[PDB]
Amino acid sequence: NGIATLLQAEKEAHEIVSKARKYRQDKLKQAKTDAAKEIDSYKIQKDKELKEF
Amino acid sequence: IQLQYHSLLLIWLLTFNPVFANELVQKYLSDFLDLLKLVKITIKEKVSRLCISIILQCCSTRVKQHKKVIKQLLLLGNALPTVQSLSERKYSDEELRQDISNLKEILENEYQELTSFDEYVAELDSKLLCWSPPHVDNGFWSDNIDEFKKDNYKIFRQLIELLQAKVRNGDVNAKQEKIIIQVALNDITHVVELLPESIDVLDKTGGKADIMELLNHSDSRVKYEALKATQAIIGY
Repeated sequence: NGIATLLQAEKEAHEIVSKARKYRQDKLKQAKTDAAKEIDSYKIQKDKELKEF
Repeated sequence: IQLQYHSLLLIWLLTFNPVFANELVQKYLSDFLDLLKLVKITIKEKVSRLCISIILQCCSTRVKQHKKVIKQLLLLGNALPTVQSLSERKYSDEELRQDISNLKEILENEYQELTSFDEYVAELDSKLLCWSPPHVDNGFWSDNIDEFKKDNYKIFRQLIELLQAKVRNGDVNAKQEKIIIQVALNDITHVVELLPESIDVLDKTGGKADIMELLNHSDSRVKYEALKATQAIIGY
């Protein structure tokens, strides 16, 4: 059926959207690591000042 | 009748030699089924005895691949139920009765080692399905779900190929073809409901497209089977 094929394409689009949504979660996880690095960098900078003192 | 009896006698004489019997076994796989049908239809004691002797010679231990030939006959031509029916029926001839009893014993021995999985495999290889009891048996499907998905879902791929062939043959829309298509659709629905990993393989192999095409079939039973398969796929 032609309509059923279009529904399968919609399911593929939903799967693509689901993959994109999963990729967004992976992208958020990648951005989460960068955010943690910035927090660690501030602590490292404070520790470096203590070492200099 | 005389010509048929002479032909049966000649066939039995040829099958007396194990090499010739083995050669003729592979010459016509449906020869045993035709002989059994003729024996059942014919009421002559001599003709029935000749047919029984010819059938036994094909499955005789002297002929090559005797066990394989007996198993193939019992799987395709339904040798075991035919022999059971013949044993139940009363035959006036003593020699014919003894031959029928020996054939029934051989068929029972062959079927003892065989299982429903072998029958399903033979039916899939022959591409003939008429709503077998294993198809409607929930326990058989539950116990054979792993077997179907085994070998990278080889059985599932074979079923998908059979469904595609039936869809290509759906233009004829024969009664036997419609029954085979319905049985294949039911098997696909069962293999999708249980162990849904085969659903992705079927979709990649065009099983969903075949089901959608069958949903527009003129036959009411085929359309209902395709609708049920679609509902089991993504429907509620």
